[PDB]
Amino acid sequence: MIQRTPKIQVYSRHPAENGKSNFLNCYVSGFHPSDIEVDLLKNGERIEKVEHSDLSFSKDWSFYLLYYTEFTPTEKDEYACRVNHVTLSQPKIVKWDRDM
Amino acid sequence: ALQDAKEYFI
Amino acid sequence: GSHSMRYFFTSVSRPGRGEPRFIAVGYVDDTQFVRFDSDAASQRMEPRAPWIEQEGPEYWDGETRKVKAHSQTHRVDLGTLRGYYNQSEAGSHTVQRMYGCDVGSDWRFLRGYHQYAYDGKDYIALKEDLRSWTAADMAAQTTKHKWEAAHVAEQLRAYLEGTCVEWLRRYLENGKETLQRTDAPKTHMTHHAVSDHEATLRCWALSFYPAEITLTWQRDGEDQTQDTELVETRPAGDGTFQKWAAVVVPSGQEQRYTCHVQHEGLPKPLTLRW
Ligand SMILES: [Cl-]
Ligand SMILES: [Cl-]
Ligand SMILES: [Cl-]
Ligand SMILES: [Cl-]
Ligand SMILES: [Mg+2]
Ligand SMILES: [Mg+2]
Repeated sequence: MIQRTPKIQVYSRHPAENGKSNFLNCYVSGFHPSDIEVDLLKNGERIEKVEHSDLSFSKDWSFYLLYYTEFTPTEKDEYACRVNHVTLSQPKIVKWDRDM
Repeated sequence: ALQDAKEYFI
Repeated sequence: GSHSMRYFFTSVSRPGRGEPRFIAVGYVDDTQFVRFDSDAASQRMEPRAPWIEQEGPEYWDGETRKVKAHSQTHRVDLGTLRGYYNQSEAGSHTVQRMYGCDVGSDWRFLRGYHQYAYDGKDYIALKEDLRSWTAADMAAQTTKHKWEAAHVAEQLRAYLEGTCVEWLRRYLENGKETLQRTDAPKTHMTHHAVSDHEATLRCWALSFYPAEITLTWQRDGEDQTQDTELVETRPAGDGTFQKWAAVVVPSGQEQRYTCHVQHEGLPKPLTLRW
């Protein structure tokens, strides 16, 4: 009955430039068990056509998944990743920072 | 290609 | 360099209704090439790389047959393990398996693996010699003694040293334009003032393959770890990977700091300096 809480990184596929189409990634890793809920947000709202990779795992058996969607960064728009897992008391939300 | 497992069980 | 083929299987019981959720994925090195998901409508092994689509219908029928057979074996295993660990039927539990082989730079068998976890913890693993087993606890002793009696290791060894290596070699050739190509990291440094007197230097490595990389900061020719930050290597989503390392420095002293990037795609390590 190992429970491990997910690590989260939220970032873009390519260096972000305002007005230029890109892909928004939320990489969740190091978690167990595998049931997990991941949403990408735009201005606090859930994005609808989000895809994800097939469930895989690392050497220590912890799982990883990549959730991604097409997006166009702008000066004012805010993006985030929202993750819920049995290890979390409520969903964790990480805001996208283009410099990280 | 996957192994074509007789089969072995835990 | 050496290359690897690995299959990863996850089976999760569903106590409320139905069969376990089963996901299988195949990788050559850091590239996924096939997948099976029990909750998908196709009920087929499916390609996830262009070079595997070179394979004919017989391949997909064969891999679908075998992957479904693996799913049933894991379903049986979940039931057995609930028994071994004296657990109720009410909880969800997870079996994970990984197996595969490496070929060396000589194109010959280099090593093999075959191992299981239950509920996120080591259960049983084939040892490096491919002749014996490591059992993590007493439940796994039952499995170990049964598999020793049935000479399972000898059967696995035949696959790992033979069939597995033959297929890996085939995949490497058919997919050589990507699998045998290294993508050296595209590197750059950014500068982020955090005040009039300090700034963050961030050293970026982008679009690299394979995933293994080392980024290190030095100050005046010595490794510097204090006041650094390193993120875990992460997938770009297009088959490549990304990493960055950052350090905070006094403004005006940026020239003392160097970022060093080691990757097999590079003839020699890169040194970046602001
Ligand atoms: Cl993907
Ligand atoms: Cl080698
Ligand atoms: Cl060993
Ligand atoms: Cl290509
Ligand atoms: Mg989800
Ligand atoms: Mg075989």
